[PDB]
Amino acid sequence: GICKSSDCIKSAARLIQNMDATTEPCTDFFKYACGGWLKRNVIPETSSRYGNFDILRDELEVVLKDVLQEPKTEDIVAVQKAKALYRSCINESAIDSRGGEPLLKLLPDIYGWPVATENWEQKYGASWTAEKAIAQLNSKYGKKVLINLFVGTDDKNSVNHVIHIDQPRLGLPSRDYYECTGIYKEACTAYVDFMISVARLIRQEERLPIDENQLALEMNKVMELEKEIANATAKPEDRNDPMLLYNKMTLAQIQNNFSLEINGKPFSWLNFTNEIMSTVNISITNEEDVVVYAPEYLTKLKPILTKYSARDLQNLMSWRFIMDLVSSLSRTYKESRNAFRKALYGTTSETATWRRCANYVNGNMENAVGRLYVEAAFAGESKHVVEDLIAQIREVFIQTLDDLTWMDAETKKRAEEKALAIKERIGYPDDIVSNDNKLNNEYLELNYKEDEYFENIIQNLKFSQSKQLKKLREKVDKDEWISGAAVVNAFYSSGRNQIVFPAGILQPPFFSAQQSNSLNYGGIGMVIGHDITHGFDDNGRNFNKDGDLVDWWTQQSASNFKEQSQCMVYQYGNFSWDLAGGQHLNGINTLGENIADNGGLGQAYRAYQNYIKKNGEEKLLPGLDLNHKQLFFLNFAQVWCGTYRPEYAVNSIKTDVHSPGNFRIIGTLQNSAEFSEAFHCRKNSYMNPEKKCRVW
Ligand SMILES: *[C@@H]1O[C@H](CO)[C@@H](O)[C@H](O)[C@H]1NC(C)=O
Ligand SMILES: *[C@@H]1O[C@H](CO)[C@@H](O)[C@H](O)[C@H]1NC(C)=O
Ligand SMILES: *[C@@H]1O[C@H](CO)[C@@H](O)[C@H](O)[C@H]1NC(C)=O
Ligand SMILES: *[C@@H]1O[C@H](CO)[C@@H](O)[C@H](O)[C@H]1NC(C)=O
Ligand SMILES: [Zn+2]
Repeated sequence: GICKSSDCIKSAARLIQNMDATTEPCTDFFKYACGGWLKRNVIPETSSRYGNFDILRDELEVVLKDVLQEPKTEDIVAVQKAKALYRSCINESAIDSRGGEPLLKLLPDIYGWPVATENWEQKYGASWTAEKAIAQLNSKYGKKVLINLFVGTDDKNSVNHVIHIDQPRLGLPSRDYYECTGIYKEACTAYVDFMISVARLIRQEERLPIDENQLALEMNKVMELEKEIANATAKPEDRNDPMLLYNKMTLAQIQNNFSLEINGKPFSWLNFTNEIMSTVNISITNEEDVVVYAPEYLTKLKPILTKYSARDLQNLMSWRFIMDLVSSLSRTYKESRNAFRKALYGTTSETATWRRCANYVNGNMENAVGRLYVEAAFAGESKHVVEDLIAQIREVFIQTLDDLTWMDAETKKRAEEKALAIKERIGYPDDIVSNDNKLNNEYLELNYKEDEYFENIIQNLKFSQSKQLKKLREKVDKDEWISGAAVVNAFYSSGRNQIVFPAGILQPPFFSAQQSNSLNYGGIGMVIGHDITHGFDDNGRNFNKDGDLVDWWTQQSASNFKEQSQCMVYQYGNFSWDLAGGQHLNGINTLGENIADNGGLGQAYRAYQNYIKKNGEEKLLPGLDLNHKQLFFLNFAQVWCGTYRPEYAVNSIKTDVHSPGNFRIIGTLQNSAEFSEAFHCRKNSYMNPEKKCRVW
């Protein structure tokens, strides 16, 4: 009774290639499950990390290349535009011939880049106001600097949009980098050298004198300014409670409580907001309600901005925008970027042009590219079977509530209601394939010229920002997907109470109608459980069945949750990551993903046990002396096999919201008695500790 099919042999081969039977399962299951993987697969020169997910993403890019690179006679206007955008992106002849000219033509429209301008004060200094300069980058280009103003869903009224004020993103990956001492020194030095190189190239291209000493002074001052801004931002552990982050008030209250003097001019919040919303023909009064996510940042900004001139501020602001544009310019400009990416990520090589270009088109025309991808790569039978697996795991979560004693009967009822109201999205929205008209209308305003890639990306920035700002007075679309189809990932939205499984993740090793159901439950089954469990993690539990930020917990059940979850903060906090020079994981930053992993694997195992109880044991795999209980856990581990560069691991441990793959496997399996039963693990072996954490 061993499976004899081609598919079982190829499944068995894959499992055997990746594992290492010269390790004990109960000593380190990562090594046992992924030892073979780690010996075989090296981290590509273009990758900062590598694993099952990255390999599937590289393979997805090849499908996108193959469906984008050839015209077809029967292509609708949406597909033609996507293919025209791709062709403009890969034509490096046309891009190299234009040098930096497209950036030079644009710079006046953002009030210039002083370091790269002769007589900046005379040209722009007079007419310059923080309000107009920040609004312009925001409204026209989608770039948020100093003050992050955006139109988003109201946390407390999930059917409406509201204007948010938040701290902005930094030029370096996180605030920690702006210490610029020790492991960060390389990054900060490369960041300034990147600024100077682009400044030198713009000056050389406009035939201005290059004073090397002057470039250094100015760009070292941009870094000094951004050091203060970063130091003013709230830490991720102070932004992880959505109730304390929500602070609704009026533009009037804002004008009083968060006063700023910028360039010696009192900042007008009303002038700032109207500068942005006036681009979509919407007026704003002092009565306008606004969510402030970063009160303490705005307060710390006041003393900082007193010490800096318009010239100092625009040198930072314009640079933050130029950073995002370099990859759309000539070979020469991309050289300066590659050096900084090496210093930061440890990558020695630039990603293949056609890979970067496929990903750009997918990111900007997700429905058009999704349509092409699913026709090319996606079965159709997959949608039905996965919809069934989601049904089973959703019911397993609901049934599991009865076993959860630390929750009272009323909190159990509220949880079941949320679980029943979770909106599932599988593969792709049918309308991208079946409704040509709706898809065309989505991209109607977009008109791409094939010899103008830079004009094409600038048009894309205006299009996206326009669409987002003009939602302020509209209601949230309930039919909208939080992911395109050509994506190797899965998501939960607390605001929509929605789980998405794009076509990209519904392939081996996660899922196949052909592969064993033990592998399906251990792969996509655990991924389904994970994303359902996100609705009930330290963040998601604060939102109710309609995505409204409202406490549906008793004080006792809430205390109990914190108690249970605290176990997992300490468990993962005690993990020492050797690729990060033995630094400990941040148990608080990773808690959400850690709750989801532990919860998700348990839900998936129970669903598989129920599947067995009904449909009975299935045929073993040839060449593997393993039962199907063991294959479930083995596929789980192999789904998360991967490795990281020591360069982008000693840094990323402090900010990462996911645990590394090895601790995702070790952490969850340590907390599973079912794992230790399937591999008969001796009590107090590394993988079978006596203390086991659990929430869901
Ligand atoms: C690329 O651009 C060049 C220069 O503008 C143009 O002559 C050529 O037709 C384009 N080639 C392709 C393959 O699109
Ligand atoms: C950082 O901000 C705090 C107050 O928010 C201040 O005490 C400190 O001087 C700031 N600057 C640096 C370099 O830490
Ligand atoms: C904001 O103030 C500037 C002058 O500083 C003015 O030219 C502009 O029209 C104002 N914009 C709005 C939207 O009030
Ligand atoms: C490690 O676990 C111990 C015992 O549970 C706990 O006291 C400690 O806080 C944990 N360490 C970290 C860094 O989280
Ligand atoms: Zn997750």
